[PDB]
Amino acid sequence: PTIAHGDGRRPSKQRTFIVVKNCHKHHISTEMELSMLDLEILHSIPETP
Amino acid sequence: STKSDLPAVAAGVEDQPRVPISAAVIKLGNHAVAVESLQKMYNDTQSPY
Repeated sequence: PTIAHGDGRRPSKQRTFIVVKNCHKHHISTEMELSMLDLEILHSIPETP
Repeated sequence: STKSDLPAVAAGVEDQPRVPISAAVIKLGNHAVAVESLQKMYNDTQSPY
């Protein structure tokens, strides 16, 4: 918005401007281990307690 | 007479209905006074208060 002025100067023009922002991107990375034996026995079928 | 003329002085000022208004007030001596700041509108328009 703008105010009206009464002085000798030319009237103040109404102002609408364009504001452009940028979107940042963040990446997150976590490392985890699993030993080969931990992954192997999943395929085997256990019967004895 | 002042009482006879008071309707002539207030040319429809007492007729208009009244509405509550938001403003801070203080009691100084016996006078109640309204105190406020208008800087919001002038800050919104980038004009000097």
